[PDB]
Amino acid sequence: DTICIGYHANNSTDTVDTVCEKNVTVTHSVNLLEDSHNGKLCLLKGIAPLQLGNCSVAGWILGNPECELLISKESWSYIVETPNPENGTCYPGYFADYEELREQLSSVS
Amino acid sequence: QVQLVQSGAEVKKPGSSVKVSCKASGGTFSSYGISWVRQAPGQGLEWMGGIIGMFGTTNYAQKFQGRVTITADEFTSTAYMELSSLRSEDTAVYYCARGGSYYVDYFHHWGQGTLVTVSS
Amino acid sequence: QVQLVQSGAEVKKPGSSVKVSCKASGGTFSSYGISWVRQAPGQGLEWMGGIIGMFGTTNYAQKFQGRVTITADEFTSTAYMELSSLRSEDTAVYYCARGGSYYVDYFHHWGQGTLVTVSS
Amino acid sequence: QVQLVQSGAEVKKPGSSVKVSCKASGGTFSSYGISWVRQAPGQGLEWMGGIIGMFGTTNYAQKFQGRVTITADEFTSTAYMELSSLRSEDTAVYYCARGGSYYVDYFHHWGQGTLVTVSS
Amino acid sequence: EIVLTQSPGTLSLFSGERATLSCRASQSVSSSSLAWYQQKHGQGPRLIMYGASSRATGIPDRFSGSGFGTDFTITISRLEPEDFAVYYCQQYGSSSGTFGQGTKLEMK
Amino acid sequence: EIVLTQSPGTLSLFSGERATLSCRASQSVSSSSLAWYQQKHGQGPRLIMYGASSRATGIPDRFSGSGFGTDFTITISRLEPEDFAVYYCQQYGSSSGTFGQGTKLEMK
Amino acid sequence: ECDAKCQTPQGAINSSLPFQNVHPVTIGECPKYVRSAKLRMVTGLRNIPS
Amino acid sequence: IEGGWTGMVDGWYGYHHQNEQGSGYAADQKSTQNAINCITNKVNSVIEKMNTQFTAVGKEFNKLERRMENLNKKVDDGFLDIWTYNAELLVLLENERTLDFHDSNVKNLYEKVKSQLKNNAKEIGNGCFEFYHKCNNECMESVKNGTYDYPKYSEES
Amino acid sequence: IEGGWTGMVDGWYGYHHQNEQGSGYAADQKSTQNAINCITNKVNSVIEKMNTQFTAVGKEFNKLERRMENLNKKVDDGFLDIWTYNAELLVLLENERTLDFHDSNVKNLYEKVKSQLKNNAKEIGNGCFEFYHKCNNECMESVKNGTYDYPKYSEES
Amino acid sequence: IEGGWTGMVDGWYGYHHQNEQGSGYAADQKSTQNAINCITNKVNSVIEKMNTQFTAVGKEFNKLERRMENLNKKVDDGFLDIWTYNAELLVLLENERTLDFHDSNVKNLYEKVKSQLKNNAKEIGNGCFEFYHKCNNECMESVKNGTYDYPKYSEES
Ligand SMILES: *[C@@H]1O[C@H](CO)[C@@H](O[C@@H]2O[C@H](CO)[C@@H](O[C@@H]3O[C@H](CO)[C@@H](O)[C@H](O)[C@@H]3O)[C@H](O)[C@H]2NC(C)=O)[C@H](O)[C@H]1NC(C)=O
Ligand SMILES: *[C@@H]1O[C@H](CO)[C@@H](O[C@@H]2O[C@H](CO)[C@@H](O[C@@H]3O[C@H](CO)[C@@H](O)[C@H](O)[C@@H]3O)[C@H](O)[C@H]2NC(C)=O)[C@H](O)[C@H]1NC(C)=O
Ligand SMILES: *[C@@H]1O[C@H](CO)[C@@H](O[C@@H]2O[C@H](CO)[C@@H](O[C@@H]3O[C@H](CO)[C@@H](O)[C@H](O)[C@@H]3O)[C@H](O)[C@H]2NC(C)=O)[C@H](O)[C@H]1NC(C)=O
Ligand SMILES: *[C@@H]1O[C@H](CO)[C@@H](O)[C@H](O)[C@H]1NC(C)=O
Ligand SMILES: *[C@@H]1O[C@H](CO)[C@@H](O)[C@H](O)[C@H]1NC(C)=O
Ligand SMILES: *[C@@H]1O[C@H](CO)[C@@H](O)[C@H](O)[C@H]1NC(C)=O
Ligand SMILES: *[C@@H]1O[C@H](CO)[C@@H](O)[C@H](O)[C@H]1NC(C)=O
Ligand SMILES: *[C@@H]1O[C@H](CO)[C@@H](O)[C@H](O)[C@H]1NC(C)=O
Repeated sequence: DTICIGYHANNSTDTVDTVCEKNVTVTHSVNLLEDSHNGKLCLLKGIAPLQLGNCSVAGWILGNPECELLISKESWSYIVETPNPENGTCYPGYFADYEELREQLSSVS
Repeated sequence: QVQLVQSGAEVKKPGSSVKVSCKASGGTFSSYGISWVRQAPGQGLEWMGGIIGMFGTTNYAQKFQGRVTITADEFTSTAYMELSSLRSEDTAVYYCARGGSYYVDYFHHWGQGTLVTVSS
Repeated sequence: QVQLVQSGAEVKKPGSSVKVSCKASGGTFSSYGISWVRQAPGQGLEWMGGIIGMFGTTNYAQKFQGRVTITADEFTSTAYMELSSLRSEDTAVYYCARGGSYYVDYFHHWGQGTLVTVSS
Repeated sequence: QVQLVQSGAEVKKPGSSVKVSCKASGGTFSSYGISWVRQAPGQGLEWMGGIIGMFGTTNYAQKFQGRVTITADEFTSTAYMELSSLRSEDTAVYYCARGGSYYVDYFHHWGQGTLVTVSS
Repeated sequence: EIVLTQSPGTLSLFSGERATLSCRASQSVSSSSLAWYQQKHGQGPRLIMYGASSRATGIPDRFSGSGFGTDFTITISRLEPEDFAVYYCQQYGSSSGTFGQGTKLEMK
Repeated sequence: EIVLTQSPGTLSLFSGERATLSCRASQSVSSSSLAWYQQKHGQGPRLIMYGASSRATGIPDRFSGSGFGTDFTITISRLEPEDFAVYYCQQYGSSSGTFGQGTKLEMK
Repeated sequence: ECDAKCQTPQGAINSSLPFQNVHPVTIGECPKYVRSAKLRMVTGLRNIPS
Repeated sequence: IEGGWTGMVDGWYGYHHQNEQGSGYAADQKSTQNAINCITNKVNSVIEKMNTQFTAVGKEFNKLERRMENLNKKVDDGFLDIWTYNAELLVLLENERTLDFHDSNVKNLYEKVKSQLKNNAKEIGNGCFEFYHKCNNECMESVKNGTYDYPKYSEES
Repeated sequence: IEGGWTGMVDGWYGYHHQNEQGSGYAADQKSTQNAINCITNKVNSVIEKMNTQFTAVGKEFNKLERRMENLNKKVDDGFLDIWTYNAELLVLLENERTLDFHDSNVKNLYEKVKSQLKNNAKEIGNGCFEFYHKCNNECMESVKNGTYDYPKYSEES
Repeated sequence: IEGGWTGMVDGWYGYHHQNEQGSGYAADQKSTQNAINCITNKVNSVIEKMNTQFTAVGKEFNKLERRMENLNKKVDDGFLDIWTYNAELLVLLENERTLDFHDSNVKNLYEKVKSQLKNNAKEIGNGCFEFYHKCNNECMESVKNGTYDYPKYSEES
């Protein structure tokens, strides 16, 4: 007769790093980092957001003549802005505490 | 203490595929084995198949052997179903079970179950 | 290097209880054993009892066996006293000692001592 | 992949000392052995000496035994030279080599080399 | 997985007296390849026994079972109206499982 | 370090035929105290063999070598114009090293 | 239209893993942002088949 | 122990036998199941400690508040550097322990067999034993599980 | 080693004997004292590294400085999250080493006895040895301490 | 193993012999070289994780912005305290593993010799073996390297 001792070794190809070894294959592993995104902004938690579009916060609050559609909507989860809005304060001027208004307006629902 | 919860009851047209998701309350990372069982109306239970812990080894009865596929997302402590080619005889209740160990040994935890019927 | 410091001299009425606190300079977490000894005026020393490291096992001489209780807060490296039922014969000097090991073996570190007298 | 880089070509007056620095691309902490070799114009190579890993043990051929000193800053993966008492016969090319192990065994990595000449 | 024979399911008895349930395995199986589940109409099963000799947690001393190879059988020390139900026997050799038809336990 | 004898360096041969190179050690040395390097005029050497029996990485099957003690010698399966060069043999007993004079390999 | 738990300027994460690296800014319950390109935990043994 | 197995499944640690009763791999459920508990508790602990419920919406400042932007930028960058270092260090450190953890279990199991498998079986070094007594499944499973009958067999002794 | 003791005191590691001269537990002062040093130095190191001398008095800002409050709030919350994670990780990590540290000491002591207690004593596995030679206190304490007289006894050999 | 060596060089782990063919220390290149790889990879990992590319130029604020200075001061002090704790903890923790790492290697090598050096050699405990058979350099290096000829010698057996 004969008896032997061993351990499992499947054909997986999971690579992990440790203190002083690199690229060591392991039978099983769990991934904790996620790097996949849908790449598509959309509604969150059942409430649609406010697509400001071509009007910045300054244009939205002051009621710019354009982007009139923003007036109708009054409930949202978060505010999304175009990187370079082109319909901000229509009449030239200085908007006092404009940055500080965003923080006040950021938390509103 | 833990609780087993399954998806809601569903009805599917004949010749389609039905998917039922089993999840455990506080479903953090888990390795307990899972299985499934059918309780036909007015008849006794009959085993279907189950998973084995981290190893992810699946075994199914020879009755179908090609129609049911089970995969478990251990990170979320969830077990799925991919039953296909439903028929009239398949109208029964499906239950989610755990054995308390990575193997597929006896079961002592059950969910609320799900009633699935097939008709037009 | 370490230094043993005791509380100041105290005088108590007969039939009362006197407490003396022993502390070590830089009294971080310590496990060295502690004990006590009496030096009556013009007479030799006599052992009282001590603690044993983390285990906190206390042994006292049979002379009293009920009158002296010692507990050490190892975190602060302090040893306390709860001597009770003082009498005229008890007027002497009390010293704090360490053995250098968790056991209650010989002592080689001593404090400045404390003189306690009993009278009305 | 790694690359061995040496200092630029230099010319020294007779009777002076010449220093050549050998460095490895991406020169993080390393322990590989280093050595040196001379390739006289139109003649074969001849070993000089080398270092041994962390232990920093140096061995040199008996031809000079006092004229060449090698020290390696392992943290920067650099090897230096302190050859002294140059002469006309010493005009040749010096190469930096590695053995792939802490010992001074055979070499399989080489730099671009350096041509050093002696004249007034 | 292996076929299991079953005796007739007509077992009529009153409460408060010894009761027995019959479940026969076709072939000899490991003693640690047995269990017992209790199911009442309209509700899912519940554990009774595991290993053929160990009583599950939260089970009183009114349940007992024994058998090896093919003579598997169980008995009830004292039947109670709540404990009355349909009982299923499980067999699991290795990486498999099976159940029985289901006894037709009844009250006269 | 130890003196190494060398045969005459005049070895003229054409490509595409078996070739041999001679390098004799004065005294017996460990089989793992040998190597071979290839150098062409104007460029630094390059590894050929290590241990007298193991071929370095990125070396075709056109190189072979054998010998123990003092009869160290190598042969070329099929000479090629690019593979033609001057070859140096290394000896390293322990914490030391040495090279040869260099064969005067030539094309007729 | 979506039902993602977290929203990000580059999109939605849609999963509940502890870590993410798509974008530092997030809205709602979101995995923490980690600059590491990749990280994993070993659950089995070293694979050295013979 | 010198070299893993591929035919074996359903267990990280298992035995082997070549008796005439039948040759086939087997798994140690008790040993493997215990190891899984530590892994499940270990991975859960990492997730629980790494909380993620907080507000990360960015702010903006005008041109005259350059000091705010640099100070605000440093705070954001500082925490990301800290968390990145903490996340890697904990994961890298835990992986090494897990790899060593398995070695102790398999080695501990091997020693446990040695104690239960007395000198009657000759050890050949490469994680195997040779029996001086012929044994069937009944005795083979005795060594595999926690019951053995050493005094019964005394052949070649 | 399989199962702790309750009658024993004054030592984490100790022996036992049943000779006619007297049965009673004993402690290994040299082994126990060495272990205490590491624990005392280990706990001290944690306290010393965790400095606590700093100012933590909170500030307040008016209504128009909402940016200050949110930025100031994040700084306070950020550090508390970091320190909470650091405090637990260091304590949890150190505890595992301490538990394993004791196992090595007791196991190392057991092996040390084996080397000094040669084959003359039969090992029964459960952390015990059976002597082939009758021994009194003089010999019993020889095994307990660092001096033994193996060549004197050769009974049943 | 009980006590280091000073004459030996060119290796952290080495053997010794006293045969008439010649007495002299030797090093195990395979064992030492493997250990160096972990050390080199271990020290490199610490440096890589500890990034240092960032702006640290200090700022100044007027008298009426005392809140900025206190808040800015806390941010600078907070990070320095965190990094100081992280730097020491990682270095202190890694040192302990390295010291234990060497012990396993040397002890593992000692056990490896025991397996290859069967009972023919008597173990005297203090990290040494006594051979029952006279051996020359050819056999001595057999034990040192990975090839041995146990069946050839059976003297006193
Ligand atoms: C460990 O494994 C061994 C071997 O598998 C187990 O031995 C088993 O012991 C039981 C006794 O409770 C045997 O049952 C009896 O077998 C005799 C055989 O003639 C039969 O006449 C009796 O009616 C009864 O069934 C069993 O046969 C035996 N195993 C085998 C394969 O023969 C042992 O129980 C296991 N221990 C543990 C703790 O798992
Ligand atoms: C370890 O323990 C053993 C046993 O307790 C110690 O043996 C002791 O050895 C000393 C010798 O220095 C003995 O002292 C001599 O005893 C003889 C007995 O006839 C007496 O005639 C002499 O005048 C002298 O006192 C001592 O008796 C002996 N112990 C016992 C119990 O007999 C040993 O010394 C210990 N070693 C260490 C390093 O702790
Ligand atoms: C481990 O070390 C031993 C001892 O140093 C090595 O033994 C060596 O084995 C080779 C066989 O390939 C011997 O070479 C032959 O020696 C005979 C002696 O008469 C000679 O006639 C042959 O022509 C051939 O050269 C070698 O002599 C022998 N070593 C000694 C010192 O005699 C063994 O090879 C080493 N193994 C490894 C894997 O390192
Ligand atoms: C190899 O890996 C594949 C997937 O990568 C898996 O399906 C298969 O079962 C493994 N084993 C064999 C023998 O192919
Ligand atoms: C080896 O590790 C490096 C580390 O960055 C990685 O880039 C590379 O892809 C790995 N290669 C293999 C074959 O695992
Ligand atoms: C918003 O701006 C984009 C930029 O070209 C333009 O194409 C689009 O018509 C604008 N939409 C509205 C509603 O003004
Ligand atoms: C709004 O933005 C569009 C984009 O080009 C521009 O053509 C238009 O003049 C803007 N109108 C106002 C009122 O800002
Ligand atoms: C992720 O997207 C899929 C596809 O629509 C959806 O079924 C799933 O519910 C989403 N996950 C969450 C957490 O909402």
